[PDB]
Amino acid sequence: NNMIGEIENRSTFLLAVKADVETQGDFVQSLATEVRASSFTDIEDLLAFVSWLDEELSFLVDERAVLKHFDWPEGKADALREAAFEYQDLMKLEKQVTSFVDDPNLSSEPALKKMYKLLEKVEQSVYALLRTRDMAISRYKEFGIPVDWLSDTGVVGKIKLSSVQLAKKYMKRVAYELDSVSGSDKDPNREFLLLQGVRFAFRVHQFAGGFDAESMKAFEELRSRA
Repeated sequence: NNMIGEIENRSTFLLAVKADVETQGDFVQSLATEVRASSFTDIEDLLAFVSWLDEELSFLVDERAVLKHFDWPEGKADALREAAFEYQDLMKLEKQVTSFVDDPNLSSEPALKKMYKLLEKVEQSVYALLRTRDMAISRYKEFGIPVDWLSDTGVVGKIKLSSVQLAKKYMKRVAYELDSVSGSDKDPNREFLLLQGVRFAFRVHQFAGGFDAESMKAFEELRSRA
């Protein structure tokens, strides 16, 4: 008895697809024209375009089924969408890092774990980018899509910079916990905690490619607690 609902719905859907193909034809063609012609030099303008494109296609009952019947630049549309998504994703990431707060209500274990996961997420994102970037640039260049954001001096550079800020917060936490109570340097919990500090610092340093004065002062301050 659910099958009657199913069948009705399916029927209404197929109907709607014939409807969109027959009454929204030159609309679709208008879109395809706009997509083919499009080019950009700043990724923001592309974002605006993709936003517009999504809103427009959202008027088709189903992208796949309808566009199937038209001379539709599938490759370029997918690439536009992809670049929009990737850049937005990387930017959400840089923001999450720069504005990360280390909750004073958390004890050292969960707080440091949070920072560790954030670091792993950053590392994976950037590594994925670096391994797909050449290919992507080739493609995008062909399609008129900005690629400067993919360069070492684009978003990945920004993320690398923000990771150093993360290092600052991490060492701040380690120093703080190491001061909150007083014990001997030979307590395996305390030694371990100190080492977590140092290892995280070094991991970030190798990742980003250097520190600032402030980072450095924190690193020295830690390495002089041994």
